[PDB]
Amino acid sequence: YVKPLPNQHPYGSGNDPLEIQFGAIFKSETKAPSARPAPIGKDVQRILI
Amino acid sequence: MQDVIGKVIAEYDTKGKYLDAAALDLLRSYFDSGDLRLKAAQAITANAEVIVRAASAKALHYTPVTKPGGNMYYARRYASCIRDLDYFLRYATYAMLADNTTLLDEYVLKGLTETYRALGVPLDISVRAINALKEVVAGQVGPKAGQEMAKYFDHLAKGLG
Amino acid sequence: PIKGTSGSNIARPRFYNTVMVETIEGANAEERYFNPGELSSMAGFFNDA
Amino acid sequence: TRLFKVTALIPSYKKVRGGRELQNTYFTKLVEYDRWFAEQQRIQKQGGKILSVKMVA
Amino acid sequence: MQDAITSVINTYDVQGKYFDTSAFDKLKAYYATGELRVRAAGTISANAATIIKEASAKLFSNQPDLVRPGGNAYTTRRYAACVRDMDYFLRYATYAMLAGDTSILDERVLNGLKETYNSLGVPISSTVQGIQAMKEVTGSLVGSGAAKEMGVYFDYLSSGLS
Amino acid sequence: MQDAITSVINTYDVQGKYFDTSAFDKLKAYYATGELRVRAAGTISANAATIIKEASAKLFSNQPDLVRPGGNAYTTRRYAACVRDMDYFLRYATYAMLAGDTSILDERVLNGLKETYNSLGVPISSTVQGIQAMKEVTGSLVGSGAAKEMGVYFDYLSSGLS
Amino acid sequence: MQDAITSVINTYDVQGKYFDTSAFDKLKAYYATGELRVRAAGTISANAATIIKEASAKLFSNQPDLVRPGGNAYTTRRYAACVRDMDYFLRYATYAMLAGDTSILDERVLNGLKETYNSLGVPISSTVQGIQAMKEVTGSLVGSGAAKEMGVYFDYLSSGLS
Amino acid sequence: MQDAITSVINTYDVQGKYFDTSAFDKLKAYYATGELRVRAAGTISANAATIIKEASAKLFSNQPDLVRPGGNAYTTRRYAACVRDMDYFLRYATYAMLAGDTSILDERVLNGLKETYNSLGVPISSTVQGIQAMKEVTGSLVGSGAAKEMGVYFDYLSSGLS
Amino acid sequence: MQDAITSVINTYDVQGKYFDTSAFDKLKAYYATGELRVRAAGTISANAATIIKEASAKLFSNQPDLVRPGGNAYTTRRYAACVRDMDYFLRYATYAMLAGDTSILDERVLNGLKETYNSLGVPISSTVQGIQAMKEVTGSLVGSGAAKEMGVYFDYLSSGLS
Amino acid sequence: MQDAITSVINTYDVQGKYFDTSAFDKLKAYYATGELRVRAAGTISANAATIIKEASAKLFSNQPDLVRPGGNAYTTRRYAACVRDMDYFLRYATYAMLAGDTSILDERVLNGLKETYNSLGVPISSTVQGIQAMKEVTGSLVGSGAAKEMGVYFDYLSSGLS
Amino acid sequence: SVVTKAIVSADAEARYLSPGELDRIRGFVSSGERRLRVAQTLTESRERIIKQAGDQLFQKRPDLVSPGGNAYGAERTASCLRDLDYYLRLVTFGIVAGDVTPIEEIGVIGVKEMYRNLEVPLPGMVEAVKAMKSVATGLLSGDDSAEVGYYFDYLAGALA
Amino acid sequence: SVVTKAIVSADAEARYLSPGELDRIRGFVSSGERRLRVAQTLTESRERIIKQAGDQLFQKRPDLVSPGGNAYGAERTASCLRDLDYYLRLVTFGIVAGDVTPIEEIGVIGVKEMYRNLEVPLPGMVEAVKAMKSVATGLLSGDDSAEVGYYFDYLAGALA
Ligand SMILES: CCC1=C(C)/C(=C/C2=NC(=C\c3[nH]c(/C=C4\NC(=O)[C@H](C)[C@H]4CC)c(C)c3CCC(=O)O)/C(CCC(=O)O)=C2C)NC1=O
Ligand SMILES: CCC1=C(C)/C(=C/C2=NC(=C\c3[nH]c(/C=C4\NC(=O)[C@H](C)[C@H]4CC)c(C)c3CCC(=O)O)/C(CCC(=O)O)=C2C)NC1=O
Ligand SMILES: CCC1=C(C)/C(=C/C2=NC(=C\c3[nH]c(/C=C4\NC(=O)[C@H](C)[C@H]4CC)c(C)c3CCC(=O)O)/C(CCC(=O)O)=C2C)NC1=O
Ligand SMILES: CCC1=C(C)/C(=C/C2=NC(=C\c3[nH]c(/C=C4\NC(=O)[C@H](C)[C@H]4CC)c(C)c3CCC(=O)O)/C(CCC(=O)O)=C2C)NC1=O
Ligand SMILES: CCC1=C(C)/C(=C/C2=NC(=C\c3[nH]c(/C=C4\NC(=O)[C@H](C)[C@H]4CC)c(C)c3CCC(=O)O)/C(CCC(=O)O)=C2C)NC1=O
Ligand SMILES: CCC1=C(C)/C(=C/C2=NC(=C\c3[nH]c(/C=C4\NC(=O)[C@H](C)[C@H]4CC)c(C)c3CCC(=O)O)/C(CCC(=O)O)=C2C)NC1=O
Ligand SMILES: CCC1=C(C)/C(=C/C2=NC(=C\c3[nH]c(/C=C4\NC(=O)[C@H](C)[C@H]4CC)c(C)c3CCC(=O)O)/C(CCC(=O)O)=C2C)NC1=O
Ligand SMILES: CCC1=C(C)/C(=C/C2=NC(=C\c3[nH]c(/C=C4\NC(=O)[C@H](C)[C@H]4CC)c(C)c3CCC(=O)O)/C(CCC(=O)O)=C2C)NC1=O
Ligand SMILES: CCC1=C(C)/C(=C/C2=NC(=C\c3[nH]c(/C=C4\NC(=O)[C@H](C)[C@H]4CC)c(C)c3CCC(=O)O)/C(CCC(=O)O)=C2C)NC1=O
Ligand SMILES: CCC1=C(C)/C(=C/C2=NC(=C\c3[nH]c(/C=C4\NC(=O)[C@H](C)[C@H]4CC)c(C)c3CCC(=O)O)/C(CCC(=O)O)=C2C)NC1=O
Repeated sequence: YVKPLPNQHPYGSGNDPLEIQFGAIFKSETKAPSARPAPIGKDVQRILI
Repeated sequence: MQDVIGKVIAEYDTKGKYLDAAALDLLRSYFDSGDLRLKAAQAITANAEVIVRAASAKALHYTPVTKPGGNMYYARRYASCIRDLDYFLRYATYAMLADNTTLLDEYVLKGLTETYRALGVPLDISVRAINALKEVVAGQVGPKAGQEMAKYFDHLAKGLG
Repeated sequence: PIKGTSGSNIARPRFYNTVMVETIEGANAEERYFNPGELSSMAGFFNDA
Repeated sequence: TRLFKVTALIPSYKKVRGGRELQNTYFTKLVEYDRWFAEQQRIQKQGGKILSVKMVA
Repeated sequence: MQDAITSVINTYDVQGKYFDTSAFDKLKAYYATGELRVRAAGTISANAATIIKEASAKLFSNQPDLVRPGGNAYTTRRYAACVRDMDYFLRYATYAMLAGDTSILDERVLNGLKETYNSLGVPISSTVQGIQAMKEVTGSLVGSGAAKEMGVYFDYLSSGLS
Repeated sequence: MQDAITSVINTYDVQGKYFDTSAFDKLKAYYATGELRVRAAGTISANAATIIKEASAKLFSNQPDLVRPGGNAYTTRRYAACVRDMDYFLRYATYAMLAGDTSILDERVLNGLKETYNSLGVPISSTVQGIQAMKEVTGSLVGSGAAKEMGVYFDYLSSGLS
Repeated sequence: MQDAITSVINTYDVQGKYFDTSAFDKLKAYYATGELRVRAAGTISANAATIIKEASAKLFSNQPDLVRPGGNAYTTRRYAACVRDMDYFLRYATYAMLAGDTSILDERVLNGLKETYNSLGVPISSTVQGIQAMKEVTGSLVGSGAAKEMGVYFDYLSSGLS
Repeated sequence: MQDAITSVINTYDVQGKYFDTSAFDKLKAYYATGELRVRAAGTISANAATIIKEASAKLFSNQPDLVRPGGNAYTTRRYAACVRDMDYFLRYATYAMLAGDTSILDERVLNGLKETYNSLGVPISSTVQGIQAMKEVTGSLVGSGAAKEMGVYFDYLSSGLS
Repeated sequence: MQDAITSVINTYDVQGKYFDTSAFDKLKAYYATGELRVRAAGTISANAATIIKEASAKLFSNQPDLVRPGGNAYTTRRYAACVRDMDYFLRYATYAMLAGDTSILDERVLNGLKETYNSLGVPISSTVQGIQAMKEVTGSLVGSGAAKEMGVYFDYLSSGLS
Repeated sequence: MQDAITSVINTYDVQGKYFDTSAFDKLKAYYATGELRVRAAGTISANAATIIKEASAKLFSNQPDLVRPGGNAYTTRRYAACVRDMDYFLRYATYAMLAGDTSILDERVLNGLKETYNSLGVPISSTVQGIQAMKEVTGSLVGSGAAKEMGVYFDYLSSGLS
Repeated sequence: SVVTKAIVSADAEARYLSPGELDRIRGFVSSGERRLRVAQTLTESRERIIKQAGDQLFQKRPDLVSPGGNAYGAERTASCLRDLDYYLRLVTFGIVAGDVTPIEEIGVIGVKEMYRNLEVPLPGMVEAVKAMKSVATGLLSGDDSAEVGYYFDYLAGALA
Repeated sequence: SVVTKAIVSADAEARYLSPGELDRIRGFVSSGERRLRVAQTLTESRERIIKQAGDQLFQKRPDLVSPGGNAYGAERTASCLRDLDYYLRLVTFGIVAGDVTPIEEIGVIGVKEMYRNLEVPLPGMVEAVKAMKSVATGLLSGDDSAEVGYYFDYLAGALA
């Protein structure tokens, strides 16, 4: 509530895959909720390295 | 807490035999009187505020207890007295439906006298208020149910007194 | 703007009480089944309905 | 120094309560020694009166 | 929660108009099965442990892997939890039958059920099979007419799981 | 994804077991329901635009705040997004109904939808209301027998969102 | 929450600096307006129930569907809840005006409010209209400068809900 | 728990009468002593640690058996309990000083302390001696005027525990 | 990204109301300050490289360990990345000042910046110090009023990082 | 939670003296008896349920009036309390035997027990008879060497009750 | 009884008895004559019900009468008849009370430990009370049997 | 009062009074003489305030003295005037104490329950208190009138 938006996919942290060589591993809402929604707007530009 | 049914079951359990004819007669005397008890309970439920208001008025309003120096003199203290009268009415209705005074003795009179002594509540004025509530309830519910409810109000009065 | 969001559920406000809802929730609050009194009351309710 | 048997009456000054709260006002509990200082302080801050305390064990 | 009565009352309150023919038909249908549903509820409330016994026996006979080592029901604790969940399902199905509405199921079973079973590793298909076995046992116990009324909510739970 | 046939096959493959009488019973059940499923799928494909039409109109009539200024569906962009989401819901419910399994719904729709909607600010109660709108709109078009089948998948979507 | 003094203190503490000329100028500016803020707060506490009455009347006149069947204010329960929400908004806007900062608003009102109403079904736009109505009602009672200052915080509330 | 002002308010309220001129004179007395009371309170707040230092030192000097084995102060826990008691006595004495009334002492110090010490076996005489030790040194720091005025509260504590 | 004009447009579109006198007043105020904003932006653009040079010189003089071995700006690569980040901050502060709204900072600069720097290892406090040095350098070039204007955006960035 | 080892430390600490040869000898005595204390405790815990069986059977055979209606033990609840009391007596006797001190009995069983039993109508002499029946079976099982040690605790409880 | 449960529920919420609880009590008192008549109907045939229940119990579980069983021996039969008598009495008390509570306190709270001490298997209890259920439901009318069966198989379920 | 609240706040977290609490106590005692002067003026002319407020209230709300109203009758009107006298005395008490704690503790906590028991219309309270406030602020100077009217304002809000 008191900090800027996180470095996150605009549709939630579960939409970000692990940056591994292969596999497409995502967090699941159901196996362990661990879900953080962020009010990321349409003009938010992510900071990439 | 127990009702007449629980009381007779407890007695015949301690004595260890089945329910005989006399137990049946007491149970029927409770059951056939049930409709009157529910009529009285519904009448009190609908008009509880009016009963407590009339009783508090006639018993307390222009007596010295409301004036400064009395136990009832505050908005909080007056509201607390009306709240206690609500307690008495509701629990007398509960006891009347249960047809037993052990509920009145336990839920209401357990440590109440010590609390009233420590707080400074006058017991005699409480007895007067409970009595006035008794006649108000009798007037609203009719003589038949009023006689039954008078037993529980008198139990409350002797508990405080 | 809001920096963060907690999420939105679907609230169930209680508008009023029904006899059937009252009996069922009385059973459920104690995490139990229906006693003969509740069964008789529900039967009488369906009779007077 | 094991236990205290405490009887106290905490009245209500902030509002009027519709529920019973009779046993909440006038009560006797057994309080552990390590907890009696904090419990006595709480009763005192609440405005209640500690009627008497005895030593149990 | 809601029942059939609350649903109709709200449906006609949001419109702001009295009960029409369809409303009275819904209420008459709900009231007609009321005594049958209350009889079935009394039977289930009286004989819940029995129904759990045959339901669990059928489930663990059809799928013995559950109670053998390496199965999700292999321990005393996990077996007790399994039969406890089955009791939950039976009781809430009884609640839904008496209410006539599946709102209580959505509110107090399905809300968080999938998260729980996917976190704990509980096999959802086997739970559906156990619910079906419970349906069969309770239908055999309470009669076909009440069996259908039990089965509609048992199917609601099964479809919620799978 | 997974359908009823593949579900039975995978269960017996993980057990290393052979198709027994129960497996063939389940396969017979699916083959029996197949023609109804195919007819319903074709009907829903024919009327998909109509179903979205009516469900959107009814949802925005029951809750007109969405389309008035300040609503989540108030703009051409956000209204078109609502219609696009409803078209997904219809198409994927049809897929699940034709398959006889809700695994496709889970993996393609429900895995990540709550967090997407919570991050977007999308109301989830209203989305469930829109799903129920599609449910009882398509129930009339497919018929009672096919409605009873598609309803479980619509309720699965609703329970996944709720 | 934080006020103007605390805001300046935080800004200078995160930089590890003492108060410069600009800091003392800003603090003096806040101190100069303190008596006006106290008088405005007393005036609002004088007529809070009044302001709620006119604001609700204006809102329900311009939004009559709110109190008709299907509207979210159509109940005495829902009417009381709406006017209590209006009480919340007025009280916290007065707190913000007295503090001189919009932090208390964001912390205790705006955070989580849109999702709360989305769960409850409350129309955000109608609430914004009610807040604006409260703004015109309060401005006349408080006078010109107090109205500018007090409407800054009403605009903050409306924008946060918007 | 009441100061001088609330005490006179109570004694005039119970009679049901308005304030008389004698009440106003009593009030002027406390208002005229207020600045001295606040100055003494600030001094005591600054020097509380030192007062505890020297008070414990003098108490354990005059009575050596208390710190030695077999004494009612011989333990690290019991030593800490004694110093905590003295600190609380000092703080509440300063509280009664600021309030101008001993009601706070009855309501927050002597409330249950007498019988607590009686059950525990704490010697009354040693406690009174410790109160005297704190008072006669605190009066030196606070000044003679504030010394005489803490005298009433300290010997009130002594007489109450006596 | 939204400027003052866009903010007014959105706060009136959410209400659904047309423009009235207050909106025209806010727009007029923005056009009143527009000339100052354009002159400040042109001056900053004309001297961006100079501003970065004194700001980085001041930061590395105040914290020499940054550019020495073992500091996060010890490499031609990391030094270049550092002055690149400083150019980011100056350019986006100029954007925000020219728009009159801090939205672009939250929208394109401060989002995920803390996580990015913490993953890189960049000292947050030293970046804030660089921003403050850049503020001091920019103020002298832009003059008193334009410095007061740019200061709110520089302080916004510093508070967002810290 | 008093022990002989704890008791000697408490005594030397209250009288403020170091270890003596008497404490040396008694600590050797406790340590040497410790192994037989261990075996006695293990044997009793082995047969605690059987001991309670035999004691209850003997008590109910001697005086059946308790189990028959009108007796203090005529209820499944009251029978539960009956056997629970014997189990507690056995367990705390074993605790005292392991401790080597009877203070644990005084602290957790005997104090207030007579008054509680009189208030609840529990017969004291019947409980003493039960304790005697318990001690005879315990002494038979453990053997004379441990029987002598267990005898003193059972006698102490019997004397305290009487 | 039903009245006590309703009063406790009302006191929990600090409110008067609801009309649902009120007409629960109304149905309870209106059904009093039938319940008392049922309680008597159980009473005359006490010896018949108990002996037939014991016979069916031996038939269903020979293990109790088999060698090595807890009920093996002639002396155990005197206690068996008397205990079945207690449980029938508790069933009648519950019938007149209108709920399962008197049965609960008198014979259910602590029955598990009571038969753990006496090494009595719970299945023996459930089969015996099922036998009493069958005998009584055979004796009573269908409408009365429906009401009494609840108490009987509640005792069965509580025993296990 | 002010010092009472400061002491309660300090004792809540078990510390000596904060410097800010000491400053607020100094501000309270420094203005004590002006508070006592306000007490002079309000106490001396109590009859003017009470009677003028009663007249203004009755004119504003004629239904109160009309038959069927709560204030109808000589005794009920006397009780009205006595209630106004009580609230004036409490307002003076709060003026002296520097906080509204006397008003609240004496006649605000539970005021709604009591006036529900008396059927007293709370808008009657509000209008009577507003009339009292008007008279009191008129008889005082502006600097005193604002501070005094704050207490009447709090009382009216509590009743409303
Ligand atoms: C280069 C770094 C890297 C690694 C190592 C890696 C592991 C990896 N192993 C996978 C599958 C797998 N990996 C294994 C191997 C394990 N299971 C068996 O039991 C063995 C005990 C054990 C190997 C000794 C198996 C059986 C699967 C199939 C699981 C599945 O597809 O669901 C997958 C899923 C994607 C795919 O199969 O295409 C990944 C991502 N990913 C990476 O980016
Ligand atoms: C349900 C059973 C029950 C009872 C009976 C009961 C009595 C009761 N009355 C109380 C206060 C009070 N009770 C009264 C009423 C008294 N003064 C009047 O003059 C009368 C003579 C008399 C009543 C007829 C008053 C004035 C107080 C406030 C006393 C004080 O706080 O100083 C309190 C202290 C808690 C509180 O103030 O809320 C209790 C516990 N509480 C219960 O839970
Ligand atoms: C009414 C609302 C409700 C539901 C639905 C519910 C389900 C539920 N079941 C649980 C445990 C469990 N549930 C099961 C289910 C069984 N596993 C077998 O394989 C079967 C397939 C299946 C039943 C037929 C198992 C094995 C556990 C224990 C898992 C573990 O703890 O490791 C738990 C974890 C908490 C606990 O252990 O007490 C929950 C929350 N709880 C609720 O309050
Ligand atoms: C601010 C951006 C925006 C716009 C523009 C917008 C348009 C819009 N037009 C609608 C219906 C409509 N729109 C029209 C207008 C058409 N009729 C004729 O064919 C003409 C060619 C044409 C007008 C010139 C009509 C007749 C309807 C009613 C259709 C229906 O009720 O089914 C609706 C549905 C109203 C509801 O569900 O309550 C919306 C939201 N919505 C927005 O958020
Ligand atoms: C059954 C449940 C229920 C009822 C009846 C109800 C009545 C109700 N009528 C209202 C409006 C109104 N109602 C009335 C008067 C009417 N009111 C009636 O009691 C009289 C027969 C009649 C005049 C003689 C008026 C004049 C208004 C306009 C708003 C106002 O009074 O200021 C309002 C305020 C909301 C609005 O502005 O529309 C309510 C809550 N609320 C409920 O939840
Ligand atoms: C705020 C009012 C207040 C106070 C001060 C208070 C003190 C207090 N002192 C206690 C024990 C004690 N009190 C003391 C202090 C006394 N013994 C000697 O040293 C001195 C003569 C004398 C100090 C002047 C000691 C040493 C103990 C521990 C002795 C023991 O373990 O029995 C206890 C028992 C609970 C515990 O210590 O955890 C309390 C509650 N309680 C209150 O409600
Ligand atoms: C390991 C990679 C690396 C390099 C190469 C590096 C160079 C470097 N040289 C610097 C200063 C400097 N460097 C020079 C060197 C120039 N003077 C003449 O013109 C020559 C053409 C030329 C040298 C042959 C001078 C004069 C300064 C002082 C600049 C000033 O303080 O104004 C600085 C500024 C910070 C400091 O003074 O410590 C850096 C970062 N830093 C690094 O981390
Ligand atoms: C810390 C160790 C401990 C002790 C010593 C203890 C004694 C004890 N016995 C109790 C009741 C009881 N105790 C007994 C057992 C006695 N009556 C029978 O006739 C026998 C002769 C005899 C057993 C040898 C019975 C029958 C009751 C039930 C009385 C009642 O229902 O009120 C109770 C009250 C619990 C209740 O009534 O539910 C206590 C506290 N409890 C403890 O936790
Ligand atoms: C109303 C509450 C209540 C109950 C229920 C009760 C039962 C009870 N049955 C007992 C004996 C017994 N009762 C039985 C009978 C049963 N055990 C066997 O496992 C069979 C499964 C079954 C007979 C077929 C037996 C075998 C005994 C042990 C010796 C004997 O026969 O007396 C005893 C021990 C002393 C005595 O004979 O009175 C009790 C307390 N007592 C009560 O106060
Ligand atoms: C200091 C704290 C305190 C207050 C405030 C208080 C108010 C109070 N006013 C009362 C009567 C009354 N009070 C009023 C006045 C109201 N009715 C009219 O409608 C007007 C709108 C309004 C006056 C402005 C009236 C008319 C009565 C007579 C009601 C009756 O006796 O039945 C009573 C009933 C007992 C008695 O009169 O002796 C109380 C307790 N009591 C307290 O201890």
